[PDB]
Amino acid sequence: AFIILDEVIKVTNRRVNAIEHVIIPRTENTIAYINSELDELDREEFYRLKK
Amino acid sequence: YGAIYSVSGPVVIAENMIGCAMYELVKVGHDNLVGEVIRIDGDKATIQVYEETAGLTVGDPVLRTGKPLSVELGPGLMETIYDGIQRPLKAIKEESQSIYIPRGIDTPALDRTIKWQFTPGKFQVGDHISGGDIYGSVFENSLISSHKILLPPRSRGTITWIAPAGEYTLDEKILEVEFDGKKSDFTLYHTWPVRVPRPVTEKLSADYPLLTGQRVLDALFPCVQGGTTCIPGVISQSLSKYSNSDAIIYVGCGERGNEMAEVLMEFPELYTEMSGTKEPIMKRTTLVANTSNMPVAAREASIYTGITLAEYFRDQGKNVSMIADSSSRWAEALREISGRLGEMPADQGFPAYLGAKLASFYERAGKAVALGSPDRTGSVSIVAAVSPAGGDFSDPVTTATLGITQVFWGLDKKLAQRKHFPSINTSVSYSKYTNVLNKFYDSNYPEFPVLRDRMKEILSNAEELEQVVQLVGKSALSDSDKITLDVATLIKEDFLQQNGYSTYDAFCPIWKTFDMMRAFISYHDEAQKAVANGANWSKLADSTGDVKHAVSSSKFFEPSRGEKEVHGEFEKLLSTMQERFAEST
Amino acid sequence: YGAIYSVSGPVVIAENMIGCAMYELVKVGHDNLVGEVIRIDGDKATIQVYEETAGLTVGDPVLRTGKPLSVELGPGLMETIYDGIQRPLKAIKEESQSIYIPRGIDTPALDRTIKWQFTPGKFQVGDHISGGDIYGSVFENSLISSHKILLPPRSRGTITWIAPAGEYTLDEKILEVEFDGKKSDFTLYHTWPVRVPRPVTEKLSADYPLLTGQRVLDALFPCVQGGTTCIPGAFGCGKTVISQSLSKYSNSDAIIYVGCGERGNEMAEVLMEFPELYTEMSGTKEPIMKRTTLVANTSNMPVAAREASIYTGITLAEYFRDQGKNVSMIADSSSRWAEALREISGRLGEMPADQGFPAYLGAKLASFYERAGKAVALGSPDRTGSVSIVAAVSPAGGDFSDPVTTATLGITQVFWGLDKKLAQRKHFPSINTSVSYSKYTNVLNKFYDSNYPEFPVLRDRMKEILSNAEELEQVVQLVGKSALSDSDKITLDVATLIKEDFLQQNGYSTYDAFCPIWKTFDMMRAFISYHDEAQKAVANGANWSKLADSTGDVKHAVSSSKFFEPSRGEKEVHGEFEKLLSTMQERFAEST
Amino acid sequence: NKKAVEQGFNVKPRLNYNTVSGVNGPLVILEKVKFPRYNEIVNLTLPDGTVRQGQVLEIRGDRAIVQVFEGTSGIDVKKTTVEFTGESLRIPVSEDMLGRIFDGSGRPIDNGPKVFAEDYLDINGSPINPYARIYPEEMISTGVSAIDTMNSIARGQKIPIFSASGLPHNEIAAQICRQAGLVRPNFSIVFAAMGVNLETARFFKQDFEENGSLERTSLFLNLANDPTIERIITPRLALTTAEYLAYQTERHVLTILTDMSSYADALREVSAAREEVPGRRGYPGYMYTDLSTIYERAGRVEGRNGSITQIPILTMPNDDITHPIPDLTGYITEGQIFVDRQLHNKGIYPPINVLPSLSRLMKSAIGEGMTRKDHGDVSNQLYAKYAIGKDAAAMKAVVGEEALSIEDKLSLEFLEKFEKTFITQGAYEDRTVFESLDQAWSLLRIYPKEMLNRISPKILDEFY
Amino acid sequence: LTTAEYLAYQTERHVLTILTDMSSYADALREVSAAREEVPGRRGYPGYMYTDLSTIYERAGRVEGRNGSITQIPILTMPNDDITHPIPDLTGYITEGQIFVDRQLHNKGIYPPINVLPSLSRLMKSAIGEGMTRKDHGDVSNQLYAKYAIGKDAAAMKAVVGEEALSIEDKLSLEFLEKFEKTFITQGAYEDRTVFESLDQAWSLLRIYPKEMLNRISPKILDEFY
Amino acid sequence: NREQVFPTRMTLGLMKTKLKGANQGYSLLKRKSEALTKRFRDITKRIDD
Ligand SMILES: Nc1ncnc2c1ncn2[C@@H]1O[C@H](COP(=O)(O)OP(=O)(O)OP(=O)(O)O)[C@@H](O)[C@H]1O
Ligand SMILES: [Mg+2]
Repeated sequence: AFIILDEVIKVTNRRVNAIEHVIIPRTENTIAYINSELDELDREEFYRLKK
Repeated sequence: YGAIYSVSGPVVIAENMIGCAMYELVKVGHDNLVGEVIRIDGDKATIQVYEETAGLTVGDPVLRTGKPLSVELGPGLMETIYDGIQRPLKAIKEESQSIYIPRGIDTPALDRTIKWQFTPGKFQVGDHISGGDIYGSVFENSLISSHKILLPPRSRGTITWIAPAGEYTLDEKILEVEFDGKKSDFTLYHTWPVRVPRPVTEKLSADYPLLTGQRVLDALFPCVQGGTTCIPGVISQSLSKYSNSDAIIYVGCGERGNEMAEVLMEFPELYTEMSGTKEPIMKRTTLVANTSNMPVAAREASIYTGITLAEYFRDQGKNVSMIADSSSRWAEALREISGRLGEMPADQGFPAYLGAKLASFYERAGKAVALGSPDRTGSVSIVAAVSPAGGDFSDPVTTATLGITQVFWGLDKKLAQRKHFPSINTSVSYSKYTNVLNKFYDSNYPEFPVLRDRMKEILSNAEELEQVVQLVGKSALSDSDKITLDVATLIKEDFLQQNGYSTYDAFCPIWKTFDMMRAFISYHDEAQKAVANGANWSKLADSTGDVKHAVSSSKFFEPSRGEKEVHGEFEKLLSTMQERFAEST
Repeated sequence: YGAIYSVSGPVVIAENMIGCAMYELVKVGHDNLVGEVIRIDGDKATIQVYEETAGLTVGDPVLRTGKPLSVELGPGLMETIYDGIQRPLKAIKEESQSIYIPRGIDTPALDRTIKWQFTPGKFQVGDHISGGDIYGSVFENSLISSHKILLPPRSRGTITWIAPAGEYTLDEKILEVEFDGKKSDFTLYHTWPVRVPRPVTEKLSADYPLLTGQRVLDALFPCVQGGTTCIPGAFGCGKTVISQSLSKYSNSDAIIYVGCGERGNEMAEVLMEFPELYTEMSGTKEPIMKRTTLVANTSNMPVAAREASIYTGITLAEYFRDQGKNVSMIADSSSRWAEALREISGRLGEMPADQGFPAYLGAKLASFYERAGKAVALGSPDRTGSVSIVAAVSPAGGDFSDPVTTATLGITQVFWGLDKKLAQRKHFPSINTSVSYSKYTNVLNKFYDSNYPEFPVLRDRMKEILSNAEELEQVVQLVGKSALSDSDKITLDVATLIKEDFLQQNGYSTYDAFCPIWKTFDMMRAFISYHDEAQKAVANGANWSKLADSTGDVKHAVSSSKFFEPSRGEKEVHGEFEKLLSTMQERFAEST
Repeated sequence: NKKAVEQGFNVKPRLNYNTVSGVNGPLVILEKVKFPRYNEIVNLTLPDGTVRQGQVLEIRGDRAIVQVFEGTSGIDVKKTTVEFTGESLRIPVSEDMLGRIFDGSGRPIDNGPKVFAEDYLDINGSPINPYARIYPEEMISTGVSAIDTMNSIARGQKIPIFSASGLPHNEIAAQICRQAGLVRPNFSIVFAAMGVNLETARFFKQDFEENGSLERTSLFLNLANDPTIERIITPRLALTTAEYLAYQTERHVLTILTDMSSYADALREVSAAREEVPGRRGYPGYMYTDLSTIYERAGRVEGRNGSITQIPILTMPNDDITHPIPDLTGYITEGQIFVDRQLHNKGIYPPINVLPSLSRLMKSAIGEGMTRKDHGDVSNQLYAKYAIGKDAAAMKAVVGEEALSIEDKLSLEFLEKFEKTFITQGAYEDRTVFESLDQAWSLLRIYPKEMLNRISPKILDEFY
Repeated sequence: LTTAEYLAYQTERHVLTILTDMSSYADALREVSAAREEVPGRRGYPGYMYTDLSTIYERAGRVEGRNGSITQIPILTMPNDDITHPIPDLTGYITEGQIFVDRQLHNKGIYPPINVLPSLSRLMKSAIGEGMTRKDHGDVSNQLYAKYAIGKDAAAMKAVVGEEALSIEDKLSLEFLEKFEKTFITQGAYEDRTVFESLDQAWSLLRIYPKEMLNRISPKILDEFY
Repeated sequence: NREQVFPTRMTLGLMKTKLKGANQGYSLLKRKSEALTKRFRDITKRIDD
């Protein structure tokens, strides 16, 4: 039971560290890039309407 | 007087109006609505009327003020609540006897009926006079005495006639200055364009510290007089009274009207908890209060009016601390004006000049020798609440504020939820004025920078120890790490968590802060020495529980006595702690 | 002669010019600035001047030349540097004695004083000559010898008189052609509008590879002689170095290096270094500079001239193609050409379309990239040339979603994508092997089966190894490498070796400045044989850790194979490689 | 001798236009103008008597569109008089400018006299002929190990400094100025301030005075208080001064262009004031051309010993390379020195992140005659192993430190001893390029000889 | 708002206006603005939408001279359930506090689908006082919010770590969450609950805990009410 | 360092949902790791005994 719990805890801690360090910066950067891209599209539409 | 030619929303075009300067305020309509000229196309001059533009007819006269958006600087500012464009709300209510602001109300921003006891200065008739030179003094209030009257900065010439001492109305002529023709008569008040900064002889480095009263903000993240400061937005009340600034320019009141009402009620109610027994806090603080119902131009120019008032008070040599609140609301007003003007968005819909205007506004603040004789020095400290948008520091206004402002105090939501005060996050907050403040610290309190660096290192080690205790068992930590964690916990409990509600630690002075710093440093050094000597951590804690209790009570010690009485108590506590630590070994 | 009415930026709406044609070349201002008409609104005619507009007064005369922007093809182009509108920078410097380019310099596009040895062709008096036919050749330099003189396209008739062999200048008459009773006098040079592609008899499907000299470009994503190529990537990725290396070490007969928006220091580096380098072509060691001309229009030069630079370069490439040579145009920034187009469009007032780039940007890029291709020259004698356009796109913000990059990917056939992650950490060429593609791998099977039959199979094996390792690294980076199989570990190790040794090439190192096709094929064979031997040995039962410990020497020998200098020759380098495989096979059998 | 003087003795009366067809934003439109030029600087005299200076930007038939540098506020149609100088903006340039402090518009704020001009040079300048431009191949021993071993700077290089708002870019840029010198045996610094705060400007002034460089610096201070339109012309003035002092005076010049993010913000404000294209993130479509007009004025030229090196200091908004200002600046310039917020927070000075940093003039000026023969291989190996160490650190954070292999552990150790001993350097300590190469060789000697695959084997045998 | 101003200030009575479909009002403002040849703002809405909504909102509030009041409950309709939408953003800026109706709550049960985790009132401390309503209101509301957050955490944690492994403070919190989303929040569309009755029910839910578990409530309130 | 997602409003909402789910999973898995670590410490003590 101790060995199985050690393996499970190692896998879970690796999963938490992976989730945070990889995914959360990755998804946050994707959100920022998407917001920037739609902001650029809105700015282009605004410029066309101003013209 | 011109005539209205076109009205399309708050965009009034006035024809047969030649001679209107750029950005010159005008009196639009028969109700004397105020508006600024945003573009000229010959006779026509497009005007952004501040108030509601409904009911404006074609041919309504448009009077020309002849000056841009300006603030009426002079005696009578201190105990007054103003709007964004300096509308005297108190006198407006008194005159109108109504809860509303009548459209195009022309109540002068300064009381023209009150009589001021004028005392002429050293300047006499026939003497050459320069801009900003003091030619008289006026007793305005008890807390703010000797309201020095200044010549308008652009004015120059020689003094032709100066009125003698006495009680004079604010509209009566006081000084006639001749310069290629005696075409200048100066009263006790002068107008200055709000956007145009008040000139100074020479801007000086900001060296003397701004004593906010709070131990955390006065020790770990200090601010200097004439320096800019940032707050995410207790601190506002502390700067209002505990700050040693001779004047306060509150330009906040928030976007919410309820917040404005609360601020207006609290400021007059609060007294001078700092030095000064019987003096209202409002006796030196001018409230530039603007709600969201106020005109968007007024909301955008509230901070500019406040900073111009602060520079006027600085030109008299007074240290001023202009507490700015709802900078997010100001940025929203600026974005609204940009969208009204059709200006191209730059970042998240904000205008392209947001960073430039913010940088110029923060560069207005600074210690500088006032223009004209006698040589005098003033300071304009800015403490602007950044108010991050959506709870995150991603707004362009927030980014610019953190980029130009030198101090960020970083109130923490988690720390506030933990019932901590002032709940300043020591890991996010910072202060770039330590290098300059090292001069004053060497002059007065030599060991204070070293002690502050020691606490910064202690806090970093405490964060590391907390991470270690979260990762693995707490008991696995070394004796030195445990001692450092305990010392940091005691520091957070006593030094940093000093609540201002209790009169014992309502406003910790710089000497009391240095005494607490020395006590904490001595306790940490004694603990480290005991750990190095090989003594058990538990035994050392059991022996030095009395020393820890004395250190904790040092924070609760009343600073009313002051002088060497507080210093003498710290010396006894330090000696007792050293003796107790040595006896334990 | 018109007058200037409005000057706003690089565009000049000149009034009083009824009769001006579209894209007709004009002379705006007292200094005779070079400009092209874009719009004609009545007597007004908007002009994009190709020079600096500062100092143009309302009322300045504007001459109407009557002819479009015309490059001056002919002998003397090969070893020169041009200003975008074909102004020799050497001549400008010599005439002005200043380090600057004066506004309105009207130096001839080709040196007129230089006398060229002329050798008449097979044509003589009375032979009916057609457009594009070769009626003679001139000795230009040691490398580009017999710079064949072509009859201008759309010029046709019977030869009345031909100049005998001797020495001639460009202004001297060389030929007289009679068409419908009207005699036409032809010189060594001839003008051609840059907008219109030079005609060819019939374009052909390109089949011979363009040996770039870079390992990854030559092996994984090959390019043929006569196909468009795209090189997107942010600053510092390696587009300029890839372009310069291709120009230095390509198998092309001539280079048309076009820099639009590129720094002047890159031009200075090329002018300084190309004469130092030498080529083994033509049976002798001759400088690279003798067969490459440069169209230099830097970023601080007038905005409107970038389009003129692109078109002048592509027309020079088309001329040397009609001469039957294998030319490869190198546009340094099609993105900067597009940014010039965007600036002109914004100053004019057209609809921004996407990102502000004009709506005709895609069509203009498609036409420019369609100028390229292998083709049979227009006239007899029959000879075949090719133009390979390898243009470096510069996306804004380092994202391949820019309109210029999207249009270029839509129109070109070879896409050498560059990743800034590999641009950093000094992993040049920073080619992104996942997104990059080459559509000439199918057609190149003929050349591969003719010369290196195992090249396509080895390239496919390396590509699938790289893909498997990409998947393995992706899964490992989130789930660790404590559960991988032995085969997975072998794949990861071999692909890391490939990235560190084979794919990465130090173009500024003597051993890896130019890896030829045979060396690249041999090293692919070495790496693939290493991977196969490791896989077989482990499948036999050997633990991968112990196998790596025992075969570290073989791994080092494989990874250090790049240091074999190709200057030793094919025989010497291949001899060492054959011993490398034999030793590696032995060191994998003894260990197992 | 010099025949350019004789053209000076020629008085040219200038028209005084009282006609203003209208003012909108920062642009004032004039009417009935007699033959307007396209960039001629004009002097608007406001009704209050203060004289703004503007330059025309579009000139239709008998109509001119002036943008004033000090803003249009206070301009009236009836009373403003515009005086058409008839020539584009021309800074008065003399050799005595070395040692002076000017303003954003070129006015001397040094409380001294107006510069006794030796020649009037247009601020816009002219492009340098690529044939007449020499490739800079002379290294500069900037003292900093990162900028001398991994991002070596040539004499004519225009390598900027990328940093965020709070990073010590000014501290690093001042270190380069006081330590700039050739590897194989003084620079005349030209400092341009665009929108920097008073503390930064005073710090630069005091640092130059302390190091004694103030006798060879011509500062162009344009603080945040200064008008936001003349941030455009301030770098033009600085680069005209540098172009003179180099190509006509034979002085090696450092050009410091601080807060180029502020300059580009001013450019974006000017563009959005008109109906110009928004490019990306609101910046003008011609921002590449304007930044090129700024940067490309550096370099060495044929026949003239003077050289100009540009060290522009940028301010990335979110510390992002993908932002238009750093992206276009790295596209135009010949490298960048990336100052890392992560390294600064960790405690490293200089906090230079070498992976985003680049020096395109390293290929030349790094070799067997200019620097040590191992320089290029050492630098390439250092980048390779430092990136491998960063990847290993990320993998350590993800899957614990135990899962890393021997190579990853060696990479972590190398990264620790590289950031802590090699990149880290005292603010006033300068290291010879050979000492920096020796330290780099020690860091590589951490690794075994086999794993160094970027070192040519002859160099590896000779220098290990 | 004009009728409210009349009643409250010229009649001295309390109003509590309830404006419905501020999204519909914003769309109407969009059409009125675009009819005057004006460029749309960020999400098509006019740039001065902040000023217009500020007028409409700040038309409410108390005054010193008069004994009346104007409370406001502008009920928005968030498009695509996005808070970053301009109408919700500007309304949150101008107004103080916010009440959220949750799609998950609506699917799970019946009126009102109001979730308390993202919904808060900024001037709550003034309304929940000692003389007005009851002196335990603030402590009870804070305790309920904290235990609802813990109940949501425990409901998420049950499927992760098994029901048995949850602590006592998590099992009790899950039971409280069930009885909270099913009995306290769950209210009939026609039944009226006074503030005192609602606080009594809140205490009835809070009594499933040991007296030591309730930490946010003051000890005096715990001794007097629990 | 960003997901290869085409910029769109639907994509933005999907990525916000993914971020919320990732944060929730991070918190839940950290709490599960803490519980299993307490159980593992108890198991280690029991194993020694
Ligand atoms: N194949 C290579 N071998 C060695 N070093 C290289 C190679 N490619 C690039 N580099 C290095 O990386 C730098 C990248 O500069 P380069 O001129 O290639 O940039 P770029 O992507 O073309 O930029 P820009 O868009 O600004 O023109 C070179 O100056 C050189 O130091
Ligand atoms: Mg390039």
